[PDB]
Amino acid sequence: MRHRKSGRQLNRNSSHRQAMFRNMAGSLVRHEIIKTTLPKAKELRRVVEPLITLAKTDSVANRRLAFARTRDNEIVAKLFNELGPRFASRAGGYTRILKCGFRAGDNAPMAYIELVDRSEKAEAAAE
Amino acid sequence: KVYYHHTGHIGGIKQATFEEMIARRPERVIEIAVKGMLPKGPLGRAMFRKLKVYAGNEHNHAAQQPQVLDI
Amino acid sequence: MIQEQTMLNVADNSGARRVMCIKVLGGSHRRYAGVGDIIKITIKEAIPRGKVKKGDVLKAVVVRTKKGVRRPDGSVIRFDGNACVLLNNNSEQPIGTRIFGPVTRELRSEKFMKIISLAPEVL
Amino acid sequence: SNIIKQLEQEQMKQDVPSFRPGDTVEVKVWVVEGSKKRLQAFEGVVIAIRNRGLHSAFTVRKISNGEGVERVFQTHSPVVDSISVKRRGAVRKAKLYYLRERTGKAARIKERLN
Amino acid sequence: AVQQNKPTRSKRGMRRSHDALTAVTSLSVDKTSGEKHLRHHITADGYYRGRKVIAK
Amino acid sequence: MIGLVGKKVGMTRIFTEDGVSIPVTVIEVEANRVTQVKDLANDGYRAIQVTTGAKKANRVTKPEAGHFAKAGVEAGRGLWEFRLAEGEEFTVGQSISVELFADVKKVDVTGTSKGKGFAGTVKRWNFRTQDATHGNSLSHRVPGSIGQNQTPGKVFKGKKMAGQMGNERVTVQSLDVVRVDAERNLLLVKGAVPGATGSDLIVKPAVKA
RNA sequence: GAUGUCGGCUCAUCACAUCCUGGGGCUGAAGUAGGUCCCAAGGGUAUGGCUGUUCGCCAUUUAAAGUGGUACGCGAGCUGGGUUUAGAACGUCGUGAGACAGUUCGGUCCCUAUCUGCCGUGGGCGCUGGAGAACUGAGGGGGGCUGCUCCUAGUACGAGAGGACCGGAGUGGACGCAUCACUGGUGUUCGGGUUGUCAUGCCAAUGGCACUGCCCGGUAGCUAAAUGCGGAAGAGAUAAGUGCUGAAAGCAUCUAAGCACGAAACUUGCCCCGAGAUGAGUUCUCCCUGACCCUUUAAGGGUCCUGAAGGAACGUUGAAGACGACGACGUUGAUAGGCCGGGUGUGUAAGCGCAGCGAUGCGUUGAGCUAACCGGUACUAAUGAACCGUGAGGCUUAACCUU
RNA sequence: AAUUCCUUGUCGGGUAAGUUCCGACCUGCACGAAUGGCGUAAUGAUGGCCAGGCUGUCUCCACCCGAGACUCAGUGAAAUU
RNA sequence: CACAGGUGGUCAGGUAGAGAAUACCAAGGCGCUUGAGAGAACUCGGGUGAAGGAACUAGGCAAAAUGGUGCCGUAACUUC
RNA sequence: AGGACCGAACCGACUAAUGUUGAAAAAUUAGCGGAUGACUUGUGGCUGGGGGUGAAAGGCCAAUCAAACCGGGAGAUAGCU
RNA sequence: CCCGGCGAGGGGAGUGAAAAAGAACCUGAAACCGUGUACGUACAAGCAGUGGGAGCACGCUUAGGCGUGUGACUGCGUACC
Repeated sequence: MRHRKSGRQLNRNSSHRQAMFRNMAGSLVRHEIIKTTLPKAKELRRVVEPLITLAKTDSVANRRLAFARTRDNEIVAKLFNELGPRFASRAGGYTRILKCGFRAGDNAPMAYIELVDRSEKAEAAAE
Repeated sequence: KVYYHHTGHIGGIKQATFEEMIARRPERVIEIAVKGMLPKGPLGRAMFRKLKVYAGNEHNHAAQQPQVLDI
Repeated sequence: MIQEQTMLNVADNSGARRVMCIKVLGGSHRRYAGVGDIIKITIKEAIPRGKVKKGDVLKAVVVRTKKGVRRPDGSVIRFDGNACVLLNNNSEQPIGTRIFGPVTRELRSEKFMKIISLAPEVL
Repeated sequence: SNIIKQLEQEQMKQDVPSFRPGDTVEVKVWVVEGSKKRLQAFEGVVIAIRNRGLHSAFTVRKISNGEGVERVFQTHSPVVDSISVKRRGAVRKAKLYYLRERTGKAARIKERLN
Repeated sequence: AVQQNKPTRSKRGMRRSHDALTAVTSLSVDKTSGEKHLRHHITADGYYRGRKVIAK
Repeated sequence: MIGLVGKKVGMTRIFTEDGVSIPVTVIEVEANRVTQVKDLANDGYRAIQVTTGAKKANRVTKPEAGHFAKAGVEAGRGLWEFRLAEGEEFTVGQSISVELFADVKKVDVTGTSKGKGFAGTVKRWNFRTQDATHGNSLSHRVPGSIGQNQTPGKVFKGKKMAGQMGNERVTVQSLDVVRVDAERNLLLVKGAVPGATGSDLIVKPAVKA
């Protein structure tokens, strides 16, 4: 049915959806490139782009917020100092999902996630 | 002659007036009168597919030049 | 009332404490009431100098609904409880001379010239 | 077209007094009745946020005396006569629901000051 | 439930006829290269619209 | 006489002078742009083909495109046609809009049906929910038996069971027009229009006496 | 070698010997009303208690509380409660074991749908070249009920009290359908508050987790407990029935010839799916007007050249939905996420200044943060290729092309 | 009457109500003093009746989350015949 | 059967709390192996409710509801 | 002191939801009672089938009980299918 | 010697009388699942059999209206113990 709706709940309870998204985004800011399922990859896109939005300008509350949604120290140092001025000049679409194919372990439809200006990348293998 | 049938709905036996058979699909008085003279299911479908009546006196086998027949 | 049975509060000086709805009025093959419905009450208590006594069967009207009440602009007056003033069982208008608790502003008509114009509260 | 949810903003009136939750106010209205036009008032505390485009209303709770009553007066209603702001009281909530059963000295909040 | 009789082997085959694996309608190649594709997804060399994907 | 293909666009509780409010549904009126206006000059056929609307229609097929190209040239939304009465129609630049509703008190309303997903078992037919207790066999909700016994030995036709809607029309018939309002182009109808919001409709003047 | 029982709900279905509106005779029927009374399956046809339970008794609704069948509808649905009740024990009887159509206490039904039906849905083929678009009606169902009072109408008629229908009318009740603004409901995709431990090096502050931790508000959607509302004017063929004109029977007579009238049923009108209607439909809109080798040739087989219109896979995904199909639509693109203006939410964002006995509050901040809906923005991802589809497409009478 | 062939006894009470429950009567089933009687506090995962707390079991149903169904991938039974 | 079954002895850290109730947690064990997706019926688990308050059913009944400590105030019956 | 109590650990399972081609030898989740005792209970031992042993259900006696298991009688017998 | 992860399984090359004896190897049914051909299945129905039979492949038909196999279609028609 699902009429006049949007967006996604995927595979579990709010705490798991929050915890998984923290895991997956915490891993994004350090690894630059990830792969996940297409519904999941969209929720990842939708989590990270508002964190970048807070980070365009320095502002102690917008730094506090960024530390509240993803409470890891590696992302808040990367945000604002490195990653703030980089995406400063766009207003939405700081990242793109590239529809890479199906999942090898079963078949769940998958996307690679890749920053908008990302051109430097590891050439090392993935499984 | 009120053509009793029970297609699948609603309380009552069902029917259609004698006037329906002439006012609407005007062939139908002769058609479901010769119908009952043909054998069981399939063969009676194979015999039937040769008869046509139309609405009446506007017939369209002009080019075939039809053999007239008196009863 | 809304279910079969349904006890509610007494709203007039005719009896005392609580009273039990026996039927909804103002139709049949009804399980549920609207807001503007006329209720049927039996008295399970009464007061010795009231208009009535225990186990007399009467007609009545709603003066509060805990669900809330509406008609002219569709905006509700929503109350803290269900409440009923008894009518006369055949000749209409309330039986009691006093109201107890709040009232609506939808009862403001020729046929209630006694019961919404009183002073004790919520005028 | 572009009208969907837009028609709520178009209808919405602009000559409407400013507000915060717990603001007390007074709705004056008519009784209308059988042969006579007379007026009448209600004062108390507003228990709820308004702003519903055209459907915007003052949701007063009286809760002064007696048992609790909430009254909803629609702002756009032609039989609404006059609106004074009066006192501007505090709650630090969108809603005042915990004061429903208490009617004794509950609708008389203070000016909030600096 | 159960069944009446052991059913004929033509039945078992009609019952599977819509559930059979369906044709791919040919394949893709790149509009701008001689590299092979996977249709409207990205190859092992990142090829669809360049960049890079899938460095395994 | 024909219908107006509308759009479901708005719903409003609107005030009137008398201290009474009317829930109403708001249909934006577009003008009919004719295609060819087909008449019974040719065969036994009588209906007038209308496009009330437009789309970007960058992906459409050539049999659909030449159809708008001979019409009112508006890359049309789609093709609707209507049976008609009271003589043949004025065939060019005809532009049927708010005037159709100037004397019409009550309308039929021909929907695009209702788009409620599955609709289906128990809900669509508003049946009871079985007891949720008592250790009822692998069963907390069931619709009820669809036949009787061997004596008929079947399930009769037209029973309320399962399925999706199939999105046909659904006509309420003879619900009131409150008002028509020109130059702003608002047709206020008092009852509901079928489907969710943003849907297309036909609102055609009533058939019924 | 299993055709297996009672009562009720949900869900039903069929017979009319009709509960009621409706049309009509008689009346010891003035009119009214009732007594008597025929046609009629079309439609509506109430609830709580005690008991295993229909029926009962009692309280109660409405204008109203129907008639009959269905493995005495429906345990590969439900209560399996009673009925067998093994155990116990009351009451009862016999030396006793054990019993009771007297009784009291709790205590068990199992089957994933093969063929078959039903409802919803796709796949394969065919309507004579192909493709896409609207669409007509052969056919077959939906809706069909029924109170109230105003007028009609205080009038015919009657001693007097009194005194009706059709039609217009608003409105209730049942029934049916849509719907989400209004009023509630929920809203693990939005905001806030808060207990505890564990954590951000540590605190001020803040965060993982505890059923969505607990708790209060909540958009859009969806939804009834809320919302709008048909239930129809008119037509034919009639029924019972009033006749006229008239015979069987010089006449008389509702009838037989003849002609006016006479019900919601029935043929319809109002609603909807519908050309596989093989007797295969019209009408609109697009496009393809090359060649040889061989055989049973209205033709088929095989090949070079070569395939439009269109389609499908695939793709993001929807105001469409199990899957599909349907639909927007793939840079020609607002499809979807970000992001910006706007709908509608919440309750004053971290830091800092300041007051205070500290918790904490207050000015910066009517703050900040914000989901589905609506419009923008190409910021971003949908190579947008190849492929299936082909070169104008039957015989034969009549009509036409020098025919 | 946890007992009554008749019988759902009669009447009062509770009650929207009362075949059950409780009290009184005899027009007394086959009641009746160790398969004991009258009567009682404590005690029970112990029965019936009542109104109130409270609750989606229901009136009357709506929506959310998740594993199955269902979608995609893997492996792959059974009652029966 | 790596069966949500059954099974004796010993040792004993934290906040609130009566404690070894019970939410979490220090050392430690350890992911009871299909997954992801659909915001379909429905089945099972898990969550909520306007107004009523078992009215559903032979039958309150697992969800939901009682529950702790300090203090006032405290019934008919009692072998206290 | 206590054949007392609310209650884990420890043991049971009155009732309720579910399960019933379950994960299950009625287990699970929630209400619930024994645990300061006629409780919970480890080790070693014993009585042998109309026989044992029973605070009683004609209970339990090697995943089992109103008739255990095996080896001979045995090709019981069948008036019967 | 070919294929594949070092795998499993098969083939080629080469052995023997024989692998249509390839290591579970004796020749080898029937159930069993699948290929290839003919001809059939979209005016189309029930014990699937009997009777009538267009059509179509093969048999120099020895052409003398046939044989073989299939078979649109359809008259008639109720398994065995």
